[PDB]
Amino acid sequence: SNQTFTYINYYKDAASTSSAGQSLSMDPSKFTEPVKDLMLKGAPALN
Amino acid sequence: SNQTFTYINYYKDAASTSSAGQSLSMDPSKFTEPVKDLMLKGAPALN
Amino acid sequence: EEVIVEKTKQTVASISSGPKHTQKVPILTANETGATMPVLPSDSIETRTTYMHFNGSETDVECFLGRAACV
Amino acid sequence: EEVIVEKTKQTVASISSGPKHTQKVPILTANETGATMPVLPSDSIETRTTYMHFNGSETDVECFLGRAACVHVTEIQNKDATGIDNHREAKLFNDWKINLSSLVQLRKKLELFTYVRFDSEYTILATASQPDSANYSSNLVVQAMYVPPGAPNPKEWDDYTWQSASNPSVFFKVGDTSRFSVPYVGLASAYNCFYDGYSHDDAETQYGITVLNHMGSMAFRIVNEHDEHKTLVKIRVYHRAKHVEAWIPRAPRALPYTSIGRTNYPKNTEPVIKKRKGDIKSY
Amino acid sequence: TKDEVNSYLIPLNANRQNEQVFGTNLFIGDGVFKTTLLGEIVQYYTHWSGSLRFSLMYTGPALSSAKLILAYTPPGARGPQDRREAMLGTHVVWDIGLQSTIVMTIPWTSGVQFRYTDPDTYTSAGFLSCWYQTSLILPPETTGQVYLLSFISACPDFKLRLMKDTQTISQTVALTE
Amino acid sequence: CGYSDRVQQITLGNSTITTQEAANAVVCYAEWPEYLPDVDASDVNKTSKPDTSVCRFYTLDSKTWTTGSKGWCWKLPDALKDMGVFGQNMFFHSLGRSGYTVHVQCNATKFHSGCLLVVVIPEHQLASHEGGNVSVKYTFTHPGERGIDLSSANEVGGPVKDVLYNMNGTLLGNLLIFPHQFINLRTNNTATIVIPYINSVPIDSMTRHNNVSLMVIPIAPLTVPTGATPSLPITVTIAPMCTEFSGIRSKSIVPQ
Amino acid sequence: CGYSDRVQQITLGNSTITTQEAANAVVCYAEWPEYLPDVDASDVNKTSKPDTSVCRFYTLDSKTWTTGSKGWCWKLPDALKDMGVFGQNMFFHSLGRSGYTVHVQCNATKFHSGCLLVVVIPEHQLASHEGGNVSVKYTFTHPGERGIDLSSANEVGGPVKDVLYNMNGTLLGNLLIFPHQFINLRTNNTATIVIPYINSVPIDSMTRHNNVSLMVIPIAPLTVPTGATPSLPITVTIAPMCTEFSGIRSKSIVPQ
RNA sequence: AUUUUUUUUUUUUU
RNA sequence: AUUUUUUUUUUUUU
Repeated sequence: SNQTFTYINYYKDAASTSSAGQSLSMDPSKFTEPVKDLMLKGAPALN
Repeated sequence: SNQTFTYINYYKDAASTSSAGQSLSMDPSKFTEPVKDLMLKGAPALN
Repeated sequence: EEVIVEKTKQTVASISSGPKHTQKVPILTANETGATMPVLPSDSIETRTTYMHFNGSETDVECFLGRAACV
Repeated sequence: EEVIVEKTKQTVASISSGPKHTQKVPILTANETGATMPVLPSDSIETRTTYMHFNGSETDVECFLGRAACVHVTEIQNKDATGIDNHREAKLFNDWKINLSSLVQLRKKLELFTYVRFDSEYTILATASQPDSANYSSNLVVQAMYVPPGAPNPKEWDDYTWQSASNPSVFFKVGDTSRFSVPYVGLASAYNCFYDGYSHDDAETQYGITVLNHMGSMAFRIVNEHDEHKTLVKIRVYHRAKHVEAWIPRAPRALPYTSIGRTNYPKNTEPVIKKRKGDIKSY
Repeated sequence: TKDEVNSYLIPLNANRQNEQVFGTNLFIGDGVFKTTLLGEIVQYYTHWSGSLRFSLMYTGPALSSAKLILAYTPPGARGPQDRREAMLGTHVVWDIGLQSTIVMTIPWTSGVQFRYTDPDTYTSAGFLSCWYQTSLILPPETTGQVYLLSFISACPDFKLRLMKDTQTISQTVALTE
Repeated sequence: CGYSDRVQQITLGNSTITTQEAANAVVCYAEWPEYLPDVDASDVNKTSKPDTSVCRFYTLDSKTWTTGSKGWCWKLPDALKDMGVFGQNMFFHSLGRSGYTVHVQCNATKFHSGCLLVVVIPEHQLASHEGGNVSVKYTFTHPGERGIDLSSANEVGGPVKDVLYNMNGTLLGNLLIFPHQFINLRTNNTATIVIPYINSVPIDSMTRHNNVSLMVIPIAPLTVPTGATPSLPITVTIAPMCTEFSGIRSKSIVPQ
Repeated sequence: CGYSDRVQQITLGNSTITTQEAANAVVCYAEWPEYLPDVDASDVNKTSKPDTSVCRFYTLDSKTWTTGSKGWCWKLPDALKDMGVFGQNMFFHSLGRSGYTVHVQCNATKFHSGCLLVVVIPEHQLASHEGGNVSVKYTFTHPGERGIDLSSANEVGGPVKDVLYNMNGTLLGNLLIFPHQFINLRTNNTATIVIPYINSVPIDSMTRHNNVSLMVIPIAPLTVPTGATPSLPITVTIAPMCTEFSGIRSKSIVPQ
């Protein structure tokens, strides 16, 4: 579990730097469940 | 008894690093004595 | 799955599940609602506790679009 | 020995031992138990206190399998492609299924064990030659594209697959090297040096060869166009293992190999045990 | 012979017993799954692992009824040729009613931890089929075929690694504006 | 105390083996067999543990040890593929893992001489007898309880049968790096080897892959006393241990 | 809440059955099946519990329901005797006990009429069709998954096949004292009956003795709408539950 | 191989 | 059917 040491930016611009890294945000729900009423799993979907 | 200073990893991946070093584990007993009953040295092996 | 994260080994892949004789049916759905229900294998079969030793890091869109290509 | 470690000088090699007239005999053993008794020289002779000034560090399997070895030598050239139907047969490009069992010297060091898991370090060296008459030496650039299984294979040297939006590729000069690291890419937890099995239950499927020791494939080409002459580029791939773990020590192979992934040996092969120049009692 | 909207519709015949509705292999980077959003991102990567999520939506009349059995055959055995063969695998019995969808996940049944996205015999995934459990009963004054709609997605169990280039597109010359 | 290293009893299921001139038991790589833990597991299916019906001693057919006899090879779990409930679960399931206790019988008199090498080899991939890139066909690496007689003839699609070269190109003397045990007629009449599950996967198909192979090899040739019959029987008894089965389906068909 | 008594799911092993027009589940004599406790046990052998491989839904062959159709009878564990690992352990063992979940399918439309009586009978001893002291031969009380079609003909050594007299001399109307459930096409399309192990012994032979028998009987005749095909399929799916096997041996041979 | 069953309390879905 | 697995401590043969 080492940590990399390459965190020294050599240039003045933020476009000059390297890649941003993983977001770790991970929300599939705005595509998989874009519904108005919350829909539980196990319950009937309708009525 | 010097210590080397080359412990700065330049890349983000663990596959990118150098060799792991010596294990210092050194257990020959699972090949040399793979027996069920422990066998002392000096004692008769059987009975 | 990505619901519960443990301490001894993190982010279980499938939870341990047993037999069901129940009035709640997770596998019956309406896709006329325009939604994908998050149905796991533990809602249909009997499963065992397995872990994801995986982060989903190469499928990040920074990694996905972030290699050099001849334009 | 490695039993006791002292303070003034560590890890004694032999302990001081004297005469024995005893009912416990450490040198009488049964190897029908399948075990090797750890009999020291101090159990048979009278010894003196000596120390190991040795750690056993070069015989670590990280060191043993962790130097660069030539795993493939392939050849491409930079000639006029107009009028050539098969670019692979004309060696305008050439690909190689990655394995470590084509040079037998690394293969024997690998096949002392059944399962090995390591990250790979590749070093690719490209050297040119002009065997026909030429006015100059071309300044050539080699593309080595790492092609995973299921990726589109190149048909021509100028084919669309060389652009490599997803496949990793390296561009380096002839006469130079390219060095890159590839992680452990086995489907299982270790590679299989040996596989007593088949891909499926079939009567005509292949024995031994498997995708458990599948390491990808890399395809080579010269990015430059053609000159007036023909220049042959020889490509040598060097593999160094690192972060090595190994399991199940096997018997060393003494008969020569014949194939990749098979344990086959040639018919009518020579004896490998040296015959004595005399009888059995001869030194 | 040409690509159609009808290619998305699994035909379903009435008053049939013990027959087969569909059947396919589970190479998800080829075949029926190849042009699918799952199987077009799966071909951007070399290895896949995890559970699939297979759905079926019934689009017949509301006064109709059916019972179907959707079965997954784990690898090692052949593709099932009668209903009793597929009955011995991972299966669900689907009662068609007010909720029009069954969701039958294909769970991760594999010895090795990762499968090739390109079709490989050693890392094959198995087979998928559907059969009539009882029949399809249509209401009176309705004739013809009703249809099923098949969906696939990935579970949160899904893994995908070793990015590659896909085989779904190509070009022979560069494009101009 | 007052017991013996010679007098042993192994009990597994409704089966019991006694021996009175044993040497030891060999536990392969100093490791007892176990069930698959949750940290190593990948397959999500709940495994089946039929323990009493399947983890029991199955006796293979007997082999005749002659002076000119070369040796015998057995593949596991292939040798136990027609043996009761274990062989049935082996074909009804797509996955499975198993450890073994192997007990090899050969009793004689005190006038007899001879020595056998009982060795368990993980991933004993066989060599074709033709060389080159010729493979070994499925039925010749899956013989069953009959095993491979190494003193038999070369046959097309089969393995090489030279006992010296171990059927893989390595010499017979270095085969003691694998978990082994001798049967010396002056000392020993049985050999016990306990095998855990050795694979690079957590669980594997039991029909397309043999995890270990068991070789019984006469190193020193058999010498009977004067007027004795020039023959001894050798019997192999293998018991599965900590056996799991996963992915049940409709009994895959193997060749022959 | 907001759930239904109609929408049910039963999951056992790698098998799952859904229903959406159920009525209830019947648990026989208000008792779930269990394993044999130590206080009731007599046999000293450690039992085998193969649970995942054997406690799973097996689908029997389908039966055609016609207007002139009388009914069908199935014996347990005899119906599940060729079904996978369960039927294999049934023959390799001398003893065994099992509970069951029986799920009978019959779907129709809202224009259909008809009613089935699904009933589980413990120790349903059949009557010979000749009377007197004539017995029923072994193969006619052990048909397998095919069951006994009660609308078939009288055959020598077999049982009587009058659906009214229940094949034992008791009338069909009083058969509701046994654990039963109707399938009414206006209300129901499935019936679920969960059976424990009902015997006077703690554990019994599974080949010479059927513990329960399952009868699917049309009480009200089938009325299809005008122009419909005069037929509905009936499907039976039985899953063993809490199954133990004891006394493993070498697969007894039964007649035929 | 000092393992097997009897049954307790905690965690994952109530 | 509110059951399944993870693993604790006690008992039977050490």
